Amino acid sequence: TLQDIGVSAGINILSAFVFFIIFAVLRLQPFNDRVYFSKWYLKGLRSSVNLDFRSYMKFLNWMPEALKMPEPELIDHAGLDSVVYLRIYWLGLKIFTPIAVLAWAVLVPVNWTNNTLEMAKQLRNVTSSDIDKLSVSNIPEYSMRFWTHIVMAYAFTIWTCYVLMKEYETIANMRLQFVASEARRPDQFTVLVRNVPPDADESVSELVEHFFLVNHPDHYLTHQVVCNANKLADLVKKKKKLQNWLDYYQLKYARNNSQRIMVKLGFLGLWGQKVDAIEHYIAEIDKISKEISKEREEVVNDPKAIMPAAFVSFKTRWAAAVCAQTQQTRNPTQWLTEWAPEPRDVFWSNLAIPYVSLTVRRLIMHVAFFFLTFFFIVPIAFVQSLATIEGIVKAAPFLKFIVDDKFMKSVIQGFLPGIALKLFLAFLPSILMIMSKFEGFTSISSLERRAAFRYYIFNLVNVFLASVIAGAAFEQLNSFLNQSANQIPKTIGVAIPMKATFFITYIMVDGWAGVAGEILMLKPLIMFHLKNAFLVKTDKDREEAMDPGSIGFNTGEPRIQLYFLLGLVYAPVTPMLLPFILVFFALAYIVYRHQIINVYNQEYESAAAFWPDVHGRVIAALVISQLLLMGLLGTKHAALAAPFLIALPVLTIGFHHFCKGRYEPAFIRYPLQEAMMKDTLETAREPNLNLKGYLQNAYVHPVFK
Amino acid sequence: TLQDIGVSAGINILSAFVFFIIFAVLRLQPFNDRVYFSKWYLKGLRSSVNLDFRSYMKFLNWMPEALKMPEPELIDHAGLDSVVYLRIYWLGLKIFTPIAVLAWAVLVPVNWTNNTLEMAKQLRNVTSSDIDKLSVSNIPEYSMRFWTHIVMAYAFTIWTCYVLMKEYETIANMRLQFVASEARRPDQFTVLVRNVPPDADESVSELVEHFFLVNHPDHYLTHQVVCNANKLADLVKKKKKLQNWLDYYQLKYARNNSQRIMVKLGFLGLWGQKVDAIEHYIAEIDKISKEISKEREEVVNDPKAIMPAAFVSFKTRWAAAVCAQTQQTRNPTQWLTEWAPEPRDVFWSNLAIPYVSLTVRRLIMHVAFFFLTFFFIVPIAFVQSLATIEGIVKAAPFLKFIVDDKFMKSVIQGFLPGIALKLFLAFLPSILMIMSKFEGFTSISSLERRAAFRYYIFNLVNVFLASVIAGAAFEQLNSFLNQSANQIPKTIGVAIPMKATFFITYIMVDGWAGVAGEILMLKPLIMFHLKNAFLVKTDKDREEAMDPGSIGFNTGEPRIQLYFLLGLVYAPVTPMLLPFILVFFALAYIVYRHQIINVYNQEYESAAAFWPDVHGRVIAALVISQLLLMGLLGTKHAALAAPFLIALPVLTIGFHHFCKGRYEPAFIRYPLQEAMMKDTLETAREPNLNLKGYLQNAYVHPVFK
Ligand SMILES: CCCCCCCC/C=C\CCCCCCCC(=O)OC[C@H](COP(=O)(O)OCC[N+](C)(C)C)OC(=O)CCCCCCC/C=C\CCCCCCCC
Ligand SMILES: CCCCCCCC/C=C\CCCCCCCC(=O)OC[C@H](COP(=O)(O)OCC[N+](C)(C)C)OC(=O)CCCCCCC/C=C\CCCCCCCC
Ligand SMILES: CCCCCCCC/C=C\CCCCCCCC(=O)OC[C@H](COP(=O)(O)OCC[N+](C)(C)C)OC(=O)CCCCCCC/C=C\CCCCCCCC
Ligand SMILES: CCCCCCCC/C=C\CCCCCCCC(=O)OC[C@H](COP(=O)(O)OCC[N+](C)(C)C)OC(=O)CCCCCCC/C=C\CCCCCCCC
Ligand SMILES: CCCCCCCC/C=C\CCCCCCCC(=O)OC[C@H](COP(=O)(O)OCC[N+](C)(C)C)OC(=O)CCCCCCC/C=C\CCCCCCCC
Ligand SMILES: CCCCCCCC/C=C\CCCCCCCC(=O)OC[C@H](COP(=O)(O)OCC[N+](C)(C)C)OC(=O)CCCCCCC/C=C\CCCCCCCC
Repeated sequence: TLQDIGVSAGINILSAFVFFIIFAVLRLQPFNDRVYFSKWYLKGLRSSVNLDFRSYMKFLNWMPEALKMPEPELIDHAGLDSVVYLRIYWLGLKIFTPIAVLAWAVLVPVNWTNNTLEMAKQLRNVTSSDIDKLSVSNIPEYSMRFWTHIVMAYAFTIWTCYVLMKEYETIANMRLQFVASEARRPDQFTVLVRNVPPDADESVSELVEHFFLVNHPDHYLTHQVVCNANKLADLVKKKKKLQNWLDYYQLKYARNNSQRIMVKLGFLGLWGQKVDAIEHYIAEIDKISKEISKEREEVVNDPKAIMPAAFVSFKTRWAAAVCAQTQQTRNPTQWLTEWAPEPRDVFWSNLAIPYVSLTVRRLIMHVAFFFLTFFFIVPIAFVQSLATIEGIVKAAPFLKFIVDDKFMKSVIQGFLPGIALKLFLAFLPSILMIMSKFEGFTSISSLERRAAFRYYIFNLVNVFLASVIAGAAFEQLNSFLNQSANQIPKTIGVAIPMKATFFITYIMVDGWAGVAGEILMLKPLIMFHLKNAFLVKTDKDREEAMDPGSIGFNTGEPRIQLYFLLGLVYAPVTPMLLPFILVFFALAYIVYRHQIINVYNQEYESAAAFWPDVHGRVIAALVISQLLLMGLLGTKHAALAAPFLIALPVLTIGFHHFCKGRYEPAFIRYPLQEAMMKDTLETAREPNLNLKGYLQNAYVHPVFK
Repeated sequence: TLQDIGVSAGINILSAFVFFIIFAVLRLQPFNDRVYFSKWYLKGLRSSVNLDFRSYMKFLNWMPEALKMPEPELIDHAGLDSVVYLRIYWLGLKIFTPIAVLAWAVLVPVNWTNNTLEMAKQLRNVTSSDIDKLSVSNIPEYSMRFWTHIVMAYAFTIWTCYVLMKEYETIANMRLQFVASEARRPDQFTVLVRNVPPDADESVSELVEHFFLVNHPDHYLTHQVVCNANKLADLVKKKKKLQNWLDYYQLKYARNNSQRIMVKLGFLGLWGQKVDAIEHYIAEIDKISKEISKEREEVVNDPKAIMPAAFVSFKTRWAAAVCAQTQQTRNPTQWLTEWAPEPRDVFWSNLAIPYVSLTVRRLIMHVAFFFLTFFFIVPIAFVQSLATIEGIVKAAPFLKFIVDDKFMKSVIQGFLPGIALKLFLAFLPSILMIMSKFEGFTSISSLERRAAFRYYIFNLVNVFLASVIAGAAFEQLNSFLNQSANQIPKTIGVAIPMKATFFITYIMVDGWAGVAGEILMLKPLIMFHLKNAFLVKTDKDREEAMDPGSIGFNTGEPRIQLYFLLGLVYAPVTPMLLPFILVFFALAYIVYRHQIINVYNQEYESAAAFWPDVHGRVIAALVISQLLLMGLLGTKHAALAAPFLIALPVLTIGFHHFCKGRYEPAFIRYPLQEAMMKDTLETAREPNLNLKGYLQNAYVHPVFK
């Protein structure tokens, strides 16, 4: 089967190169913009017949320079978020190249010697033609060779810890080098104040003014109070639609006047009567502007519509950090102050939630997520069993009998049990985001981090265990509740080696296909070129998210974390996974890198704040691998193996706490020394400027233009 | 046995009143100071033949006024720490009086009806003469009466939560009312700075000056750097001994000149020669003062003896809170700043520990404490087995054979297996304190909190489980590792009801004897009246801790927490515990209260900072009780009981998180609004004062007078 696994790997990787070579269709085809190639439009890098000269690019024109770019240049090119979200793949490569080489060179000799040693079969074809069981399953039960495996785990853990520390430090520095060296972010001068207490007869702005004038003098440039502006929101959306229509009309008329074609409201007939179709639109523009002026200034100064919150902006980064990192009032749930996110980041929907409501919602949704993940299968199984092809017979399917069906469509109709499951798994990121938004979090970044954690846990349970143990998740939970605390590692560890090869197959299929497509799939082409004729036109109306808002940290960090888990679990047990997984990282660190160059924007941007999240998951996967190896070595009766492999997770958790205490605070909480240096430098560079004008207009709302 | 339990309770409570009546020996005996009665000496309330007129106090002269005192008066009398440490007993009373009355009035009827209902035996002696099994053990297996028990648990939990919230709020307010209304605490203006980084050629004081002048301007009154002054410490101790000797000599000479008795160094003979014994002592006083002046000023300004730390004192409470609650430098483990404890509180021994050393020590001692608690019995069993009466035979015990022994001493020689155990349990608070100090914590209060947590966990495991399950703790851990996760509650809950009566006996003996003695025991009299003739004299030389430094929060909070555990576990199962335990609380809330009046000082004083610790333990004990009740009701096959009693702990933990998020921050981290009001009031009251002189002398060291 070793020959078979080599051949299957070759076929899959050759299909990978085939997708990479159909990637060489762009820049030869007419209009040469299949991948939207946002490079000049990503951050407006220049925004605002074709028979010869092929020149045979041979994909050499993109392959090396995705590596040939300075890294600060990449940071300014895309942002610290995306550079770190590629440094995650680079990290994974750093974990699994030395582990791979050392694991092979030490285990595989020691591992594959049980039959005999120092023989003449090395030159024979039996060297590389037998079963691919040069894994821990080859060693007899009580042989001392198992000791080697033990030490390898230690080494691997230590090595992983090394990079996980070094890596961590690196990203920390980068975030700091991001905050100190940047150009005029309003969020550095602003603090979100939440849950101010009601007063008898005093406007909320009056409360905030008095409170932050008494308690934060010498500072407190200004403050913006928040409000529920729903009418203004729909009106400005209508204004944006009208603006798009007017721009389209003007462009068409300049392209072709058509003797002043006046067509409007022709669908309704008598309504509109198609008077002028130009003066009409400017009429709605003027009208909309009128009620926005009339009501925009009215909603701000009225009660029963001003929820308790504000974005207080200060005169100094030092002062803003001071107000953000302290608590103000005797009640720790009143006058909450936190570092204001980027104005783009803010989640304006959840700034009016009392503390008791927060706690209630968090408990409700923790229970709900538990019930979701552990009773994953019951409702979808029920509905799929209800959705039967024989039970769907009705008057309409009379023309849709088996006579015309089942030809090329029978695959989907027979795979419908998989269709319902795939439907739910496709909605799952959305369910996790909804459950995150319900428990108010106020910042898109925190929403994404919470959804990433929920997805990580759900993905762990379902994918990992349902791959390793029997089918249903709730019965698996019941069984694990009815096994000893010393039996769970034993059963999962003993089940690992047979699923080794299935995990090899999953790595190739899922990971390799994902990265191979990720350069360009059906989906981006079929959305963009269809939206070409669907929404407005080819590419105008820059109020749109067809170009991806952000490469998913919500979705995608959990997947590569799962691959971390596979790599760490199978390093001491069956190292045959360990080369294949490497290739995935390799290709990933290419594709997404090049992808980060060309087609991804930033929906928000918060200084790689998510990294401690990732680091915690890597430590968790490492501990899981150590526990499963301890269980497996417990099953295959060895020397004292439970003590070593149970003391190792303790050391891993201790190192995790060291990292969580040392480098982690730099990702949430802004040092005073850095603020003081930046403020002194800013005063030296620009000795005069009106900060008030630049500040008290960035945290109003997106609706208030 | 119900008659037997009533009689035993009567005997124990009558012995309690007998100890309370021998408590009526003071104030009739000559010199009437058996209990040292520190009331006038506790905080110097006035510091600096006897045949008729007995007047028959009849312990009515202390019994009511221990309740008849305003509570702010008590706070100023002893401190917020001790008032809260009595409010813990008051809390316990508030938990267990309504639970007691409602549990009796609802359960005991419903509980004791299984044989039949609406009978004529109520007037018969069988009403209150049978076995005391009107407990949950009386109800048949599948009877729906168990539902009642379920709801009771809910009610009890809810009620407990109620007080635990209300209580919590109350103490929070008190701490705030303590900090805002107080007279000139230096700690309110000072922040402990730790782990400053080394510099090439710059004194540590220079580093701190520059750092806090650049980053904390408009503030930073001064700073005190710390040092290792060991020689100065022993020299000043010798100075204190010499001062005591001189004071004793002067007092004796004034009492009796004895023709100028000149006796000194008479033990050595030729040494000293007893020249004058007065000019000699003033000579050592002058000499000691000389080298203290010479070396005290030299050790401060030299390297290799100044560890990285300082106590930076500011110009405003607002500024001090700002510096305490923020982080300064890019490295979160460098330039650590925390609210300075009281100068008395500071643990000067652990202000020079890098972060990596802290983490290493914490892991080492977490592992060590685990091994201590779970292998509690092995070494002491080994040493006791080695210490045999027959194996101790030697040349010395020739005169100490059985001929003269075993008469009245055979009890101890046969109880030696208990003697070794009791010895270890007596040293256990000291071991916990040592293990707390090893992991540097910088503040006596934090040392006490950590030791209290360690004692709580150890006490839980050993006392509780070894009372409920079989003997050895390590074999108990092995068994619990080899039982299912669904079997631990089952086994402990089923073991609860038979140990109910043993817990009744433990409550009377241990708790009642402890509170009964706690008014006055053998130990305080035999230490004080012996120290009368041992150390110096009756009561002079006020450099001594014979009067207790502090009523033990280190030791004693864990014990009454264990009693909380007993009360919460046995409310739905066997309510017969529940009156008896009440009495203990009652007597406790008297004795310690009166005790807090008369004989306890404050070794340190930090604004009842330990309360969230206590609240967390109460929530933990509540959850443990709910789990054990779920296990018991699982054993006695009832209606669906696992769901209700497993959803209840989730709600308990959620409420605990709500409390931990709302009221808890007020106990560690000083609000800015309160600081601003206090500073404005202080400026208004005293518009002029030199803060520098009052500040830069309180955080130097105790050695630098
Ligand atoms: C060309 C020279 C002669 C070739 C003779 C071949 C005869 C084959 C037999 C029947 C053909 C008609 C089949 C009718 C319905 C098929 C039922 C069926 O079983 O279908 C699926 C199968 C298997 O594929 P799958 O299940 O994995 O699904 C695709 C999934 N995915 C997109 C991810 C790759 O495939 C198929 O049937 C076969 C797929 C054939 C079509 C491929 C795509 C064609 C696109 C353009 C054709 C020209 C259009 C011009 C439009 C101009 C407008 C202005
Ligand atoms: C080259 C010479 C040979 C020429 C052939 C001539 C004779 C045969 C001609 C036609 C017979 C077609 C045979 C079967 C058609 C298959 C329909 C079908 O495959 O449907 C299901 C698929 C969706 O399932 P999926 O697994 O592929 O993607 C799931 C997700 N992913 C993206 C991950 C893969 O959807 C789809 O293919 C969308 C298909 C419809 C698109 C619009 C068509 C234009 C409007 C009307 C024309 C006829 C309408 C028929 C209505 C039925 C459409 C379903
Ligand atoms: C005879 C009886 C006729 C009855 C007439 C009834 C009236 C007409 C009614 C309906 C007809 C149209 C059916 C529309 C089907 C499209 C929807 C669909 O299909 O729902 C399956 C998936 C949906 O998306 P999702 O579940 O993945 O994610 C969803 C969520 N999210 C994005 C967050 C991850 O979509 C897919 O699978 C789509 C991929 C389909 C691939 C198969 C292609 C068809 C095969 C050959 C055609 C060859 C053309 C040659 C072209 C040359 C040009 C390059
Ligand atoms: C290739 C397409 C061919 C279209 C031919 C249409 C010919 C005329 C017949 C019907 C016209 C209505 C067509 C409706 C299907 C559109 C195809 C489709 O791809 O749908 C896409 C939608 C959107 O996808 P999204 O959730 O990811 O974006 C929302 C969330 N965001 C923004 C974050 C991404 O997905 C959905 O709604 C659910 C998926 C679609 C399920 C369709 C069920 C149709 C069955 C019976 C007919 C029902 C009434 C039909 C008439 C209605 C209009 C009058
Ligand atoms: C009637 C009026 C319009 C009707 C409605 C049309 C609406 C549909 C529009 C778009 C949707 C689908 C486009 C997909 C067609 C491309 C096919 C392709 O991607 O092929 C790849 C596969 C490779 O084989 P496999 O191992 O995956 O086995 C088959 C899969 N399994 C293993 C599961 C059985 O081959 C195959 O599909 C098997 C087919 C035989 C080999 C290729 C046939 C020639 C293909 C295209 C002709 C040129 C098109 C020019 C126009 C382009 C402009 C759009
Ligand atoms: C000449 C011969 C005649 C032949 C006749 C047939 C020819 C074809 C006819 C028409 C083709 C029109 C082509 C355009 C189609 C566009 C498809 C589309 O636009 O796809 C995407 C949209 C999502 O919007 P967006 O992200 O682009 O907006 C952006 C969000 N912004 C505004 C905030 C930026 O998808 C959506 O429309 C949302 C729909 C989601 C569906 C979920 C399932 C709903 C559940 C039950 C429905 C049951 C049926 C009853 C329906 C009653 C109400 C109609």
